[PDB]
Amino acid sequence: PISPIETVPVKLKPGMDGPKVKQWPLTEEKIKALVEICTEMEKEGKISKIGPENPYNTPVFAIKSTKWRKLVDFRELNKRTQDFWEVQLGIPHPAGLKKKKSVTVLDVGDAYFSVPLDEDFRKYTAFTIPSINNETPGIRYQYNVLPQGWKGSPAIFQSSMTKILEPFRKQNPDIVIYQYMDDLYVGSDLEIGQHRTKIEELRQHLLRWGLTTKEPPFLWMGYELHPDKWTVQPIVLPEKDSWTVNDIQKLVGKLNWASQIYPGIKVRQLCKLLRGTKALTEVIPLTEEAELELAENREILKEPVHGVYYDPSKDLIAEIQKQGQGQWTYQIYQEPFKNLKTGKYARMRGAHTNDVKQLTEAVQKITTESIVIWGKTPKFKLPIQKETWETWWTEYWQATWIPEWEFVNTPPLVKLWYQLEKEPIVGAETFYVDGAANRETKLGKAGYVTNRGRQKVVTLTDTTNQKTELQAIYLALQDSGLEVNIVTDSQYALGIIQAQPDQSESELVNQIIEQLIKKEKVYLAWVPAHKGIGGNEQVDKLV
Amino acid sequence: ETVPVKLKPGMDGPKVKQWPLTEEKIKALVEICTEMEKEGKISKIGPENPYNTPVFAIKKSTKWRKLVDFRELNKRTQDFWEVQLGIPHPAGLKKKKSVTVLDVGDAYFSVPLDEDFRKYTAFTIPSINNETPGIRYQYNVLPQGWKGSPAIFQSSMTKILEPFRKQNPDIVIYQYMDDLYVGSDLEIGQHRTKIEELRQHLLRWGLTYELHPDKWTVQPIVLPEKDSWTVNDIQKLVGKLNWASQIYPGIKVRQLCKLLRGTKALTEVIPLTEEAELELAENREILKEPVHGVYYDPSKDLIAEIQKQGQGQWTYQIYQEPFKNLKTGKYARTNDVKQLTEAVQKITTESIVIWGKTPKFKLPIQKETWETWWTEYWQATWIPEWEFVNTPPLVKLWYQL
Ligand SMILES: Cc1cc(/C=C/C#N)cc(C)c1N1CCC(=O)Nc2cnc(Nc3ccc(C#N)cc3)nc21
Repeated sequence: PISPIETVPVKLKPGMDGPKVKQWPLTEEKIKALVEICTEMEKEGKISKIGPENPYNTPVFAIKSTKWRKLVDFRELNKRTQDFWEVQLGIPHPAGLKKKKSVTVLDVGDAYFSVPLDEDFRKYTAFTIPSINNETPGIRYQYNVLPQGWKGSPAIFQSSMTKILEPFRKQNPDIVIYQYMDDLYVGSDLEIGQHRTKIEELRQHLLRWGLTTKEPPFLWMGYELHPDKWTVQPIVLPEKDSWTVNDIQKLVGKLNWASQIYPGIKVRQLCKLLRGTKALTEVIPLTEEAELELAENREILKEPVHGVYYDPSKDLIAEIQKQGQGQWTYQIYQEPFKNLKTGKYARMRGAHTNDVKQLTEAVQKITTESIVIWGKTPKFKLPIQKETWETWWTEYWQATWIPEWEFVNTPPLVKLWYQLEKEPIVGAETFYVDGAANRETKLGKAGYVTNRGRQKVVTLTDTTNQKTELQAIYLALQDSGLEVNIVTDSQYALGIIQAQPDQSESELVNQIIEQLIKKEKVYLAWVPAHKGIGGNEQVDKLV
Repeated sequence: ETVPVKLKPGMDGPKVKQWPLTEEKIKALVEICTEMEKEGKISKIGPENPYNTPVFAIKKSTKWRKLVDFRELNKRTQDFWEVQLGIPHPAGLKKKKSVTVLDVGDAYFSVPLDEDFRKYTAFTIPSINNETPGIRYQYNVLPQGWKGSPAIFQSSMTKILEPFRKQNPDIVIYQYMDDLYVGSDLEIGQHRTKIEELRQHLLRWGLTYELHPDKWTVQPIVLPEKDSWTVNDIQKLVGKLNWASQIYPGIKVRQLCKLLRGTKALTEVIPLTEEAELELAENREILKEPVHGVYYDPSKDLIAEIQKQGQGQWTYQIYQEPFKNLKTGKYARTNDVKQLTEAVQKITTESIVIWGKTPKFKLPIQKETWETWWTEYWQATWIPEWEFVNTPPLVKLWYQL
């Protein structure tokens, strides 16, 4: 059938005309098949033959297993068709789904060919079956239904099905139906008798619109759906002696996927191997830490884990745990500890960061996910003391706000690992540091002078103004006692260090951090350079 | 009869993805939008419309309102609403003693929108967990939030306001987007009475917050007053002055700098020379007075920066060329994102009153944090443009009070 529904007006892009690609000549078996196929389609209404007035043409092919498929190459018509509203904005996530008592799935056969094409647009879908050795005119046809391979077909189909279903939905809100491509999945909380009664009204409501039409484990979209739980579809980690780049990329992918429900999956040590430019076929020996992570992953996957579905009447609880190395892991549940979903956060927003900054940005990411999946933020449980956090975000310059949360003692806990003094330290040595770099030679001198008369100038190769100014601070921290005042003219270095970094990609910065943790008091001050600020000009001299 | 609205040459409509919304806000919009559909102000659209602008609910009042982010559409019609049919901005509004802001957005629903333009006004109410397809709509009437709306309505507006202006020639009435700014020099009780009469005039046409811009004074860069002076205090003073030197012409520093001559311990109290006290004096006079040689340019975007100062206080500058500050202010007094969101609205309002433009904001916050939360406190009906930045740590203290 061809649905009686109204058609969707289609137009080409402004200033553009429909296609006129020439029909490559075909072998005689190919065109014979195309003649067989096009007369079956013509009799069912899917196509119609046309006069040679129509100047439009799109090439057609055929390929074969022992029966033949018609393939129309809509590349040029697609390039000239208007853009459409994108078909889906996102996939429903299992953890957002409600528990259902009875689920059956139904598949639309003849999906696109059951939906009419805008009569004003059919002229451009014209194609031509050529003659044998392209002697005589060929048989010209056009589509009356949505052709497969045209860029409007997914949009207009899914839209047609929404208009068709919206009566039955409003006359039956309790029932849920999911449209994806040809698929109709239908769920309800009715008893398996009265439920199969409602599926028939749906079928009969479908056939009145020209759409003719299973077991608990529905393998869908990578997931395994059951009526009362979900999980990821089975994860098999290969047992290889040699790992290729392509093997590890696929493993990182399955693990990333498995981490939606399997808590605590770690992948960093596996990802570290992919860094480099090596070919897909090259074998990478597993490092010691990578084979340690593969071990923990194999164990986490040992016994099946499932996820539960969402009860809209209950709060969501999100728990986060630090796994070190900037890897975070989280679980969302409504009754402890029956998880709706798990995940991991391991990004690096910036070059230098601290656990408090990392934990906040993991909170934001879980929060956005929550609004997508359930439409509300969860109540958080965080491995950070309420006062560690109050300390940090009131003194820090960026704004923040994490929603309702509670401390939960699941070590490791998030700490600030040092605190810069707010006032200069009396009876502590004042270092006036400074770094510089001649920008053609790429040589630099990092140095300091002291109010107690000490001086020092080390020389660096392979450096920049930025790196030397951090070397000069590193020096002052090496050579000083537990308490120390430092005066730099590098806003660069002051910005990094006043952020209380925890970790960095710069092992220089990491050395400075290990110094600042060992100290007991450190005051850091900035003066402008070349303004002649006492000590500043003298270590500027020495450099 | 509709006014044909055309986009800038060779520009397409907005294709801006809808941000995720919470259950309570999706429910609010679904009520609002079925009601507007009955009344015919919007109509469902099909997949042949590829355009989208995002939509949100605010609460300004105890009733959800609908807010459409037309920032992208406004950028793409900007020839139309600014040069071809611009509303002139009166220089007198910033002088008036009282300014009341009134919402007249509901006027735009009277007016049909050019039938060949309604496709660019498309928006989607989305679905929790994407379980259902988005409800899609387009406007038929002049939409609130679109800068084309006041442009098209300005002929009808001056007709509505014609009697009231004739009878109160000392009252300034400026229209920006969905708001009427009404400025008078009257005593506050007389002022409110005049606003009450003006609501009556509007009320005869389907049209049902008090600023004192006179009391908007610049927040000058403040130099500490002190008994003793450590070298740390003078260093922080030279740094704060030398940077102020880049804005205010005439700041001098070198007399201070020779109080710091050797490599002195930071905590040692340095005696002040009397030419130093002479110079802190001379500098304070400059920093109190407005910047010399900085003028608004109607052709250049306004920039606003905001620095968090801790303890619920925030500083801000408005400028078109960095360090040429047209305006510097503070804003004060719970929640960092709530306060910033209040600060942006305040600075935008002042920016509409003073220039007829909203500034582009440099926000000191994580983009994800901001986009998550700003709707929860946003109560204006426009939206300014914004970037996200990392506040230069020195700048923070150079504007501290
Ligand atoms: C019904 C369905 C099916 C699929 C795929 C099936 C395959 N393959 C995908 C979605 C998104 C839904 N949808 C329909 C849309 C809607 O609006 N709401 C929904 C609410 N709750 C559920 N839960 C649920 C519980 C248990 C099972 C099982 N077994 C399946 C589903 N499903 C919903």
